Amino acid sequence: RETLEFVDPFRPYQSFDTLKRFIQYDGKVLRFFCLWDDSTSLFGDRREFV
Amino acid sequence: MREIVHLQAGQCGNQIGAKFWEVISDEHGIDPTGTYHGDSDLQLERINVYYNEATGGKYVPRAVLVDLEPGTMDSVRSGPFGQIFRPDNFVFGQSGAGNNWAKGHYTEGAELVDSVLDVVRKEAESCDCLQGFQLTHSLGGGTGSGMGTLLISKIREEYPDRIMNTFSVVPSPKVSDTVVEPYNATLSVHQLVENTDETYCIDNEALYDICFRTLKLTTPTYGDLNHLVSATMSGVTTCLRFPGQLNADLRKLAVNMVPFPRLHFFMPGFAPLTSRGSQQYRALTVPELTQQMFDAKNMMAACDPRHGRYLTVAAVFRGRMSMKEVDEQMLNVQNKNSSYFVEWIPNNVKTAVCDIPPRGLKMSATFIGNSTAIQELFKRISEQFTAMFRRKAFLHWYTGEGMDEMEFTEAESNMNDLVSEYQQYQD
Amino acid sequence: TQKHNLFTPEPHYIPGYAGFYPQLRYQVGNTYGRTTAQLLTDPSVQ
Amino acid sequence: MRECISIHVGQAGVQIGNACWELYCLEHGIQPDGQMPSDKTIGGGDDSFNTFFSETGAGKHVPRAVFVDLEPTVVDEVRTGTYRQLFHPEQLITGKEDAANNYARGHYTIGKEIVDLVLDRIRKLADLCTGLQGFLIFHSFGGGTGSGFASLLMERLSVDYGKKSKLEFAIYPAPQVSTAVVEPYNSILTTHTTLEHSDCAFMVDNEAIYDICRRNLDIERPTYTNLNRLIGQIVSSITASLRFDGALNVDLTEFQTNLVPYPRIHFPLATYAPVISAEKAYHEQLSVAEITNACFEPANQMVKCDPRHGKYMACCMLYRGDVVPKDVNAAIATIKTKRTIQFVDWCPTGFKVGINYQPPTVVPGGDLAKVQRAVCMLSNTTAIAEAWARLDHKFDLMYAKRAFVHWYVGEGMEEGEFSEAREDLAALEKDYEEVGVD
Amino acid sequence: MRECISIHVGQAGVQIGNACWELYCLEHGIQPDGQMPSDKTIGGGDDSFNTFFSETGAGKHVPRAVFVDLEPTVVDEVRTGTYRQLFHPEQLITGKEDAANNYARGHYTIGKEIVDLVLDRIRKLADLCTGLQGFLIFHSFGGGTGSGFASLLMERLSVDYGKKSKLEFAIYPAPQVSTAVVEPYNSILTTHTTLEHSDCAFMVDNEAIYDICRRNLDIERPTYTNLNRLIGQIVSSITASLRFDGALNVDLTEFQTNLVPYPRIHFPLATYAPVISAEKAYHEQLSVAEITNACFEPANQMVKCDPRHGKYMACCMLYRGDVVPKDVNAAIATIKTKRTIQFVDWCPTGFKVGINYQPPTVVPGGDLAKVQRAVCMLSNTTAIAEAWARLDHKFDLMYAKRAFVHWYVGEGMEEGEFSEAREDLAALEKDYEEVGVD
Ligand SMILES: Nc1nc2c(ncn2[C@@H]2O[C@H](COP(=O)(O)OP(=O)(O)OP(=O)(O)O)[C@@H](O)[C@H]2O)c(=O)[nH]1
Ligand SMILES: Nc1nc2c(ncn2[C@@H]2O[C@H](COP(=O)(O)OP(=O)(O)OP(=O)(O)O)[C@@H](O)[C@H]2O)c(=O)[nH]1
Ligand SMILES: Nc1nc2c(ncn2[C@@H]2O[C@H](COP(=O)(O)OP(=O)(O)OP(=O)(O)O)[C@@H](O)[C@H]2O)c(=O)[nH]1
Repeated sequence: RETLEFVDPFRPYQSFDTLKRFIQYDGKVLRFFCLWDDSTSLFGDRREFV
Repeated sequence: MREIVHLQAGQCGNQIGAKFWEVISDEHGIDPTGTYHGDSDLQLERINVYYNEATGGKYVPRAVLVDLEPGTMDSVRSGPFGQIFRPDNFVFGQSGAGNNWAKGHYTEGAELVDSVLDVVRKEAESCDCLQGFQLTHSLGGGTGSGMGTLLISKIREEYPDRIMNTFSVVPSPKVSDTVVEPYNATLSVHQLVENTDETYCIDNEALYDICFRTLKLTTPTYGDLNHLVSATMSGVTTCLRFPGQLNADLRKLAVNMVPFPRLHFFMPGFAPLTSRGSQQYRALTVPELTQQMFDAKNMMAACDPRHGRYLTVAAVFRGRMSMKEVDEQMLNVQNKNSSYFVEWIPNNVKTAVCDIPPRGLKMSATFIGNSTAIQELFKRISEQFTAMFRRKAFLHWYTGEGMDEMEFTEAESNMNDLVSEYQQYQD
Repeated sequence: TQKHNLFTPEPHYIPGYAGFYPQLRYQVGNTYGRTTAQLLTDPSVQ
Repeated sequence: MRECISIHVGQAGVQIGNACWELYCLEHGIQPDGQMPSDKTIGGGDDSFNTFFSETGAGKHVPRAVFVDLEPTVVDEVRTGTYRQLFHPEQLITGKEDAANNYARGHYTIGKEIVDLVLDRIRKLADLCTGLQGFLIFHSFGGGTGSGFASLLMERLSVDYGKKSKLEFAIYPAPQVSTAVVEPYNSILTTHTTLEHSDCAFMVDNEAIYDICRRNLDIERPTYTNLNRLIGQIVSSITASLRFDGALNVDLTEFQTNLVPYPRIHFPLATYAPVISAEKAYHEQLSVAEITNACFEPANQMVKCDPRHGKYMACCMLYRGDVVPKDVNAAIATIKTKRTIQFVDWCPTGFKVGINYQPPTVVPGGDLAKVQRAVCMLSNTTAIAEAWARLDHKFDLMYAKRAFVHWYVGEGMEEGEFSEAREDLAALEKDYEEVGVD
Repeated sequence: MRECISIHVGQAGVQIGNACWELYCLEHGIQPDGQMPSDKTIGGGDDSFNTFFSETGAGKHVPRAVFVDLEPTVVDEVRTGTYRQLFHPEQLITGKEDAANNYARGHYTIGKEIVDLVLDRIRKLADLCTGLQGFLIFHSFGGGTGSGFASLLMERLSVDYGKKSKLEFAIYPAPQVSTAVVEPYNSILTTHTTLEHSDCAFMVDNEAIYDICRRNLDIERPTYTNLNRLIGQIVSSITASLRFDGALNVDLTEFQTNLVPYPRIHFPLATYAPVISAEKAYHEQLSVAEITNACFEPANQMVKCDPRHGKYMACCMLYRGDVVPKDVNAAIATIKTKRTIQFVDWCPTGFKVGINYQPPTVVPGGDLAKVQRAVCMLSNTTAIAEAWARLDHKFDLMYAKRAFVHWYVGEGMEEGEFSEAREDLAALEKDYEEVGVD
């Protein structure tokens, strides 16, 4: 009967969407300040990114 | 969008028009001053069918007032709602009537027909698209009969494309007061049948009988009679303004009621009339509504169609009803008197059900009748005309006005043709 | 009469309806929504 | 893919389409807003709604139907309803003027300037669709606006699109009840215009729908809300093949081929067997046998025809729910053993079965029962000609005394077209006869 | 399998049928709600109730009986009773008009439009049944509505179904008490119509039922409740063979074969031996001998017949409870040795025994005894012809003075049918002594 429970069609399917989250968080950017050491190389030392 | 502009005529129309309009304002709940008190959303949608907009939430009635005697307007203006009527819409003349129909049709109208045409087209251009027009007057009413016959003719070639309603009251058969009244009516009806398509037939004597029957209040006011027929007139207009699964256009109605062109004359019918204690003695049920709806006593228009047969019948039901009771009620009456209709057309009924009750009661209705009961009416006027035309009584006036007996010949001949026409179709 | 209501607090009223809307005479605005946005915003009479 | 477009013409036909869409969102669980909960079903418009709704990346299920009307009263009110946000504004095609029950006024006067508009809608619906098997048309014969406007548009959509199916559903005129005496005028006018273009015309009658209500549903005062639900269930059952699968899957194309025997006549009868009250189904049992007895019980037909006064040609049963071939094939075999049911000798087999596993659900605030096994019974019989036989003897009298002709000849027409339809009907009865003659 | 359908026609026959189902639900322990406790007996409806009730997967027992009456007072009252939830609404077929004791009024005026409905019930009960041995018809000869309606339906069920059994049970008219003088008019109408279609008719008379009450039950003031429970016990005993088993199992088919001698006369008499008040049975003992003496003691019969004035033809005994063939066969042998017991020489053997081990159960709130060994004694003798001899001299007088005929001819009949019944009755008596004479 689990085979007969397996004989039980329900026609499933799935897909996605991206618009709402885009609209929800439209025009919003986070900003952070960091650093990477380059002194490991014998030419450069340091540089800062945002 | 499709709307209606009203025409007020005759000194009888002076009273009904006031009564007819104040009921509508009361039904839609506008204060006498004119500032709408927002209470009903459906009326918040549908006064544009009849009223245009004034500043500050004031609703100009799109009706035109015409008369000759200033005192009538002043009484109308000094009424509870004279403020909601426009001095712009008050056109009148500098002459006394004497209800010589020819004077108002040839002498007095000529210098006034121009102005009334200007006002109506100004109002007509103020709105976008009409179903058409309706007119309150009397067929035997002297000044009203004179003006309307001119106006109806003029607006025929003007707008031959619109709904051209007429609301007239029949003078009392037992006594006409006016003795030249049969001349006035016979003259008018000659051009009316040419120019009209719809005509409501109302008689005061029946209204007097109704008061003796259900009003039972001994001494009424003519305004109370105006209250009754305005309610009937309002009822046929409720179907347009209100939602609910029932078909509203008079053309939706007219083609169903009018089998042949010469059929213009129609008999109204109204629904529950209640007496002294029966308000708390009546169980409101569609059966007893249907019974009272089809009561020869409840009839008020001309006279009993019992003497004749029924051509077409159309009743509009206003309130919380359903498709089934109206169907079974129609079958019951269909089986009740199967022979009393005409074998030409079975199922001669045209039912419409308005889901919106009136303000005060829940289940109501209205009926319009087209039966073989008008013969005696113009049969009555036939003897009067022939008797008075037998020896040209009261005739020197109209010859002095410029009228001749030849005109009277076709007017009755036109009427006599209707006598055979109504007879031949049924009998 | 004995019934229910309409003209719920804006935003409502998709364009197309037939009917008078209270104090619609000052539409310097353009859209159906913006008018109705202010129209129901103005029951201030009383 | 497996999709279709629905058409709703007539302020009579508009409330029923609303109810069907109201019903349709329940089995899909669609909230009135236009979106499912946070559960994942939205996409490029592909899921159980894809055959009915259009739920694109916007996430709003857009029904694939067109509401057309000419009196803005009802259409504005439903536009103030509950799902109006789902409904597309100018997909709610409205008009400002009526046809006054006049077919030709709704066929000539104003339909010209509006058909171009709706033609733009259908092609813009056509392009987005992929398979679009055909069209679903709700209309009416005695239509104040249903009759005239539908006839013109079905003429136009047939000539440009004559390669696909068109499904017709109209309330058949009540045989002895008449809300309008002009109803015969437009009705026979519609029939003669549609017979050479209409693909599958399916008719119902309200009287027996009412008669059912107080027989087994036991409601002496129902409403349209129930009436539209009953027919709304009927279209739901036939469309369940599109929504879900079954033991075998059947389609309108199979329905078209297997139902209509010969051209012209394409007018079968539908019947839903398990119409019963909630408490009745509560302490009673439903099974294939008795419901098969019920669907072939003559008083259970919504059309006032006696099958014993006619003969059967085609019979399609659409079993929806938990069923097995064993009892079904045995039951129909016993049906073939029955002597009263007189099939024509031309067809040995006339039984088209469509099995669907999905049980028919109840609707919130409804009056139906709790059905597990349901069948939609589509059949065609010769007992139908009495309806048109009733129609003609009504018409012949009235055309003889030429009532209301001034109305029609006044706004542009004549008698030849009215004459032409009567031999078309006279053909219909005579065509219905020799086919009934074996 | 082994099931049947019961019929209860008339306000007279509905209160008694109610009590039987009240009794029947007791021994099965059926709760008035419609379901058992947490214990398991439900399923596809196949257990001790499968022959009486219809307890489908819904779990609610549907009794296999139809209650039909013409006056809504009592049936609506029982529709507001205790088990009304169990009872099917339109199986409790009600009416709005009466037959006014008039046989033909219930047979011609109104019976036409109602039998079509009940036939639908019969066939829709027929389809769900499996073996359906026959029908259990409960009525009254003096039926104001029982008489006329039954005659119509009994022939209708006879013509379509002439292959299965029909069991008839009615109160016999009181030989000297008459609550209606048209009762003898309609009674003979029923008999002459039923003789050629009724399979096995059984009668009873209330006077001796009352006489028993204050003889041994010692109740000088019983009510209908006692009367209904007694006959309910009688039908329970005859149906215990269907419910339980015993040493040997017997069926109505054996009863009909082994009781009725020849065509026409099918009117044996039932009797229950252990009819004793409660307080006695505490301090005496019951055995087969004395109850056999009791059941053959002439005063213990509920029908005013002197068996010494007649001759015995058949005697069918149903020992319900703990009995052994030894004392049974020995005791009945002593009965055969009895000389006052004058059997006809035509029957060397006339004894039909059916054994059921299940002891007869008491009823809560009842007045019966605590029976372990019981018999329902079914027999037919020739001492019954006097009863019809009472009716004819009753009949011949009033017919000669043609009382109340204006009533009957007023709504549409003539005296010829009344003529037929008299030699129909006359043929009965002359037959009785002819078979009585060896
Ligand atoms: N206003 C009014 N008119 C009434 C009343 N009773 C009867 N009538 C009649 O209604 C008719 C119509 O009025 P109008 O058409 O304005 O009359 P008119 O043209 O001014 O001239 P007359 O008819 O001679 O009065 C009158 O002729 C009256 O005879 C009433 O109580 N009030
Ligand atoms: N389809 C449908 N028909 C109804 C309904 N209620 C009543 N009817 C019947 O359907 C008919 C409607 O036809 P029409 O009046 O010509 O409708 P229409 O063509 O859209 O135009 P209208 O005159 O405005 O109604 C009526 O005569 C009723 O008898 C309903 O809810 N749906
Ligand atoms: N079966 C039965 N009969 C009873 C009962 N009580 C009294 N009787 C007798 O049974 C007869 C009832 O038969 P009818 O009076 O013809 O009943 P009916 O045919 O349904 O029509 P009505 O006259 O309206 O009751 C009466 O004459 C009583 O003598 C009872 O409880 N059950």
